[PDB]
This record gives sequence, structure tokens and C-alpha cells, in this order.
Amino acid sequence: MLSFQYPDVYRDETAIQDYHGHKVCDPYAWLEDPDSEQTKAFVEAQNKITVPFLEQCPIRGLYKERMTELYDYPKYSCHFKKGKRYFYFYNTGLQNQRVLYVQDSLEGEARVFLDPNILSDDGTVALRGYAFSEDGEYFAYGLSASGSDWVTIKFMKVDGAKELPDVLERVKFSCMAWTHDGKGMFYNAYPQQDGKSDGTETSTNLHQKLYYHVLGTDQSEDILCAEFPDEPKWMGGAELSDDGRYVLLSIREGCDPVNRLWYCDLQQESNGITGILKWVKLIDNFEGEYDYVTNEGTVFTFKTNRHSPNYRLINIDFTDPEESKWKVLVPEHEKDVLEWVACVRSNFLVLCYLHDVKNTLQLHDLATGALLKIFPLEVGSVVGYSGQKKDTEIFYQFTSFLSPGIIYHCDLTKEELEPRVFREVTVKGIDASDYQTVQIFYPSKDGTKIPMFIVHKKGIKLDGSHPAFLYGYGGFNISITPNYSVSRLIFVRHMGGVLAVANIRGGGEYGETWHKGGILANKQNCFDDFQCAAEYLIKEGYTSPKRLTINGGSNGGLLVATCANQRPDLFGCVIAQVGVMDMLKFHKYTIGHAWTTDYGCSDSKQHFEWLIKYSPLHNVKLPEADDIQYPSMLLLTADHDDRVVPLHSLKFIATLQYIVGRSRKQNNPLLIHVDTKAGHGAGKPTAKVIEEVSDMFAFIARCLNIDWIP
Ligand SMILES: *[C@@H](N)[C@@H]1CCCN1C(=O)[C@@H]1C[C@H](n2cc(CNC(=O)OC(C)(C)C)nn2)CN1C(=O)CCCc1ccccc1
Repeated sequence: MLSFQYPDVYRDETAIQDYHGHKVCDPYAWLEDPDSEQTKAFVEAQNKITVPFLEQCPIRGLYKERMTELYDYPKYSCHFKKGKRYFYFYNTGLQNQRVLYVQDSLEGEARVFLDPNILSDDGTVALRGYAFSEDGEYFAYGLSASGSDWVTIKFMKVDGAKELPDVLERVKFSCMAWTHDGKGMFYNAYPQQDGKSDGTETSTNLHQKLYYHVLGTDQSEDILCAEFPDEPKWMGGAELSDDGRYVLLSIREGCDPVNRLWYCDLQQESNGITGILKWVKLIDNFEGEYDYVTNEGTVFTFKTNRHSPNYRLINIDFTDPEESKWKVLVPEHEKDVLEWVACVRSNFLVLCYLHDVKNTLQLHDLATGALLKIFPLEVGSVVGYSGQKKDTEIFYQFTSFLSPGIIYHCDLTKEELEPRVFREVTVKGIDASDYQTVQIFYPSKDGTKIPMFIVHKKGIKLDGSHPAFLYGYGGFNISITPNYSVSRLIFVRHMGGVLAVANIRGGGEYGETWHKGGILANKQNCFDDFQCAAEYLIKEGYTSPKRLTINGGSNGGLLVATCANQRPDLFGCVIAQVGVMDMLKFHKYTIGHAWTTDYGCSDSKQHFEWLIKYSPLHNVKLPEADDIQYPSMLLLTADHDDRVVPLHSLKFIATLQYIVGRSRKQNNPLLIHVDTKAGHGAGKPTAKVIEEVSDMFAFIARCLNIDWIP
């Protein structure tokens, strides 16, 4: 099967670092330089073996054809009103980028407002963030190129879709918040740095500042409103209160759901926004999250996890701000996580809960917190919403494993509420009645019950004969909830597979306690949980190790890579997308310093001792047993992934190929593909998405020798 040779890759045997008395050799450290001829040549040599391997068998083209056909369905966002007009996103089916439309009424003719497709030949310029002025007459939007986190902000006048001269550079991880006087907008920027800032660099991002841009001026005139020069990792994002009176500053340091919350009463500024604002440091620590919902005068409603790991709503009165005085508007639930909250039609709240990994949606009274109405939903996720305080209606979008999506609408001016289907699309070719979704709870090593969704064809025999695709993430308070994936349903229908999603610890599925169960000293719980999900699928007869593929991205790429090292006997195939692989060095690059809240940092002996045990780069080892080799492995990354710098995958693949790939018993391939004009994934154009899933499933099909089922 392996009619190629791995490229020769220089080992710098002098690259040795002492970590608290533990010597670590890093012979591929040179791959950390993305601009070197050595690194470029490495990437070319790797792509030269991977691409023909993936393209060789007709199955890739069969998959690509079916993906192109089945993914070709109309895709809408929720409608949202801004000022006098309605907006929505829409993709006719296979456009590289969805397009923003505008209409003067719900019943009126729609026209194109912003079409990112016309900004590049290949769909590699994408919208990344936007904000309308409070009156809806002006529009700011971020553009990213080739999938980088870097943003350029541009501006338009809404009436006539007129491009304006204003351009803001050096924007990354930024807020966008207009003052209600319409004069200008808050945003974030980084100071100038040596080298490139295009997404190919690895330079750490520090000293983010908060600026205010006056519309009709040059960026060089922008006002500095907040900075933290003694705290280079702090990031202060601004929003205006719903009445326009207060700027709320949420300061973050790291990825934990916590923030400082300062405010500026804009009426108290001596002469408008002229410099550093008169911040009042309401919550001046990182002990809890305070997410603004709405205010009525000085009474501010926040969603919080302060002493409430499943989240709750509190009211803080700025005129009586001591914690003993806060009112608990909607108390914490014993098990269900309050995921997000919105205020609509002045005095309603819309609360979205997660109940055993499925969403529910409720309308409550702002004054008392009392439940008023349950919006009925099938089992799945709410993935879109609109309805702000001054608006009188809501839209929300529902999705599930088997359903592409339904957008509902509810007119909240009516005495009796009747939510109605507003938009629905059906994908022909995937008959949902042929399949089922089950949720089970399996015990992990330590006895904790972990949820898992399993999607499969109705009536299958549990005889271990089916290929399986088991997905996980496990970190950062991210909940892995049901979603419609044509790419995975093709695996089910056309490759006879079983899909599984394990809700392992580190995620947000059971609130902050679930997240803390998968971080820092307890990160190994993630891996144990995931290995146990695989063991369940095998024991219960869904699959067998040789037919099992595991997949994850980013922190989920770390997940599957670590699992490959720890239990190579459990998996036939491993696809790690944009994975964090070097756990000793991740904090040195771009925004990686922010991840130490989930991982720790190797500068601490205590943390090093956790990290060294599971770091994928540092745990590649030939299996002791003669009959065990590594699973087939494919790493996918891209040359502008400035979220997870691609050196992680480059150094990992070099290590896998040298330590394991050179062994006579290893016959499963260990490959990397590095894409061009792409990044971590957000904003990836449709064409590239289709190529990527075609690569993934062709790899699975060839390695496992799975026949296509037309
Ligand atoms: C990928 N997981 C990378 C590497 C490890 C952490 N990480 C982040 O991007 C990190 C965690 C938060 N995050 C996770 C994701 C992943 N989403 C996802 O893949 O889920 C599916 C939809 C596929 C199921 N996206 N964001 C935030 N993130 C950051 O690094 C944010 C940087 C900016 C920032 C913002 C606020 C505070 C600090 C830093």
C-alpha cells in the first residue's frame, strides 16, 4: 500500500533544553520558522507524498461529487432588524462565502448588501465581525485574508451601500461597538511589530489596546481609551449599554469564562471621548464572568458563573454595588446550564439552556425573572438568534444531526405568542427517516458518566462490523451539541458508517465543573473519557478497533493525537485537524499564551510535570508489543493558521515519521497536508471545505479499505 518514501528531515541533535532538571531534545525546532527555505522545502516534500496518496483511489472523487451535490442547498441566517431595515445572510448553496442581503420590510424585495465573494478569486477573503451603528444607517465590518485572525475594518453607509474611506488596520480579537451618538466606534488593535502580520508569522500578540475611531477621520487620529501596559496579556473589549449611556469594558486574561468589568458613564465625561475614559472598576478581579444582558437605569442584569457553575442571572445596581446587595433574578439550575440570554421587546428575556446536551428556549419577564413561555423545539441545538431590546420580534435557528435547519419567527407584540416556521430547507438524498440518533451515558475510568450521541442507520446489527467516526474536543468550556453535517452523513450513507460524538470533560456541557474536570492537572480525564467512548463503541458492537476513526480539531487535534500515542491499539485511523501538539512551547506563539488557563504553562515545574505526560510531540513511542503499530494518521493544517501555528503539526509529523514511520512493523501511513491561503478554519471558502472533507474521507476509505455504497 505504501509506495512512497518519507522525506529525509534533518535532526538538530544539539537542540536540548532543561525544563526544571528534565532534559528535552527538540531536533525539529527549526520547523518553528515558517519563512525559512528549510521549512518551505519540508512542507513541499510532505505535500508531495500526501496528495497522490489521497487522490489515488476513485473514492475521493465519488465522495467529492456526492458532497458537492448534497451540500448544495440554500443556507440562511436569521433575519435581524437594524434601524428601518432587515438583514440576513444567505448562500444559494455552493457560494464560497455567504452574502449579506438587505430588505426594507419582511415582505419586500431583497437586494445584495455585502458580497464577500467579489473580494477574491478563490473566496479567501471573508467577513470576520461586524457592527451596525445604533440607528442602522452605518455599518462596520472586518475582513480577513487567507483565514488569518488579522482583520481590516472597513465602513459603509447603509443607504445605497456606499463605501466610505475609513480603514482600520492591526485589528485582531477585537470588539466593534458604536457610540449611540453615531460619532464613532470602539475597536481593538495591537501595536506595530517587526516582521509580517499576515497570518504566516508566529509572533506573540501582547499589549492589545482599546481605541475609538471617529467616522470620517484617519486611523492615526483614533483616541486611546484603555490600555494595560503592566499586564501585557489583558484584552479589554467594549460594548455600549442598551440605552447608550455606559461603555462596559470586559477585560479578559486567558480563556477562562471570567472577566473584570469596568464601566464609563459617558454623560460623566468632561468633554466627550477625548482620551483615557473615567473607568469605574465595578468588578476588578478575574473571579467570575459578568456578561451584560440589559439595564434599566443603574440596575444592570448580567449572566454570571460567580459561585454558580451552571450560570445564573443577577442584577447589580451601580448605585449599591456591594455583592451582598445583588439580586438573583434567575437562580442557577441544579444541572441545566444557562448558555446565553438576550433581552428583547424592552422587558422580555430569552434564555437558552443546555439540558443533557440539547437546547431549550424560554421567554422570561425582566422584572421578576419568572418563566412566561417555552418555545418548543425538537432535540438539537439553537445555533442562531436575533432580537434586541428595542426590537419586537425574535428569530432563532434550530439544527440537529439529521436536519439542516429551521428558522422560527415570533412576533412578541402579540398577546398570545405563536412562534412559526419562517424558513426551512430539506436536503434530498439524505432521508432522515432512514437514521436514528441515540444518546447514551457511558462510565469513564473514574466512574463518571459521560454523554455520547450515536447516529446510525436504523436496524443495524451490533456485530462490530461497521466503520465508525468518533469525534471529540474536550476543553475551553465548549459544548459539542448536535449539528447538521452533510460530510459526516455521507460517511453514514455512502460508507456504511456510524457517527459518534463524545461529550468528554473539559467542555461546557455540565457547566464550569465539567470544564474544570478536563483542565490543568486533570487534563488526562479528557483522554481517558475519549478512550472510554471508543471502548464503549467496540464493546457494544458498533465497531471494531481496525474500523474506528477518531477526529478532532485544535484542542480536539491534541485530543486525538494524544489518544494515538496512549492507545494505538484502539484506533485504525486518526485525523487531527489544526492540532496543538507541542505542549511545552504552545504559549510562545501568537495567542497561545491565552490557553494556559486550560493547559498550564511549562514555565512551572508542577505544570511541566502534567504537560510532559501527554504532550503529543513528546510521547511518540513505538508500541512495545510486536503485533501493535500506530494507527493510520493524517494531520491537516494550513500556512496562515495563526491561531494554532502550523509548526505544531510540522514538528509532530517529522517525529511520527522518524520514530514510528521508520520501523519495519509500521505499515499504516503517517501523513500531513498543509493547505495554502487558509488558516485555522473560520471563513474557509466552500470550495476548500469540500476539498478538505474529501481528503479526510478518502484517507479513511483507503486506510480501512471501505467500499463506496452508491
Ligand atoms: C483551538 N481549540 C485553539 C487551541 C486551543 C485553544 N484554542 C482556541 O481557539 C481558544 C479557545 C476558545 N475557542 C475555541 C474554539 C474552537 N471552536 C471549535 O472548534 O468548535 C466547533 C465549532 C468546531 C465544535 N474557538 N475559540 C477561544 N480560543 C482563543 O484562542 C481565542 C483567542 C482570542 C481571545 C479571546 C478572549 C480571551 C482570550 C483570547
